[PDB]
Amino acid sequence: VNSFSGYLKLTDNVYIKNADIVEEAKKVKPTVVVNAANVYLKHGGGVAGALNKATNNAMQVESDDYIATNGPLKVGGSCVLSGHNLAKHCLHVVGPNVNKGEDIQLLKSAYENFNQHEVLLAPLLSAGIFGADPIHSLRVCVDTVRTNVYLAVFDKNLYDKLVSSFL
Ligand SMILES: CC(C)[C@@H](CNC(=O)C1(C)CCC1)Nc1ncnc2[nH]cnc12
Repeated sequence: VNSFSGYLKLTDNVYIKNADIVEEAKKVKPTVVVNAANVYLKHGGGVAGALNKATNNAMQVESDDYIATNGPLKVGGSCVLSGHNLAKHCLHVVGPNVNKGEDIQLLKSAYENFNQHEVLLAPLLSAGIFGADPIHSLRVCVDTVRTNVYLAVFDKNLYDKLVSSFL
């Protein structure tokens, strides 16, 4: 039993809710919150900008030190950093950004990072400003992640569409 509430069950291991991931994280304080990161960990907008703002920019300060030491992530890759006031840990995962021309096949590789964590609160990778079809992203999630994933979908209209079209 865990503290996630109000989720709809899609499969054995995937759950979905219409929620603001920042507010969901603030209340649950999950072990892992997933950030929709880019390779530079520049948290300007979308989910990343919102998570970073909720940390009062501490996420960005930590991220800048990470990049200065290690260089950029790979598209499809990830790193574990602090969850600050939102979670124990933040798993920064880089899905492909269609608005930059990155290969959508890398979306499966991005979701594979979730399998290193038993339970996660996460957004749909490559959705929103990353330009992928969120319905495709949900399908890849269900077909790739084997650990327990709680998906927060900010837009109520999108949420209804994802549920109603789910196979
Ligand atoms: C749109 C909601 C309110 C947003 C949370 N907004 C905010 O924190 C602020 C306005 C930014 C300073 C406060 N969160 C998400 N933004 C994008 N994509 C998502 N997917 C799941 N949640 C989200």
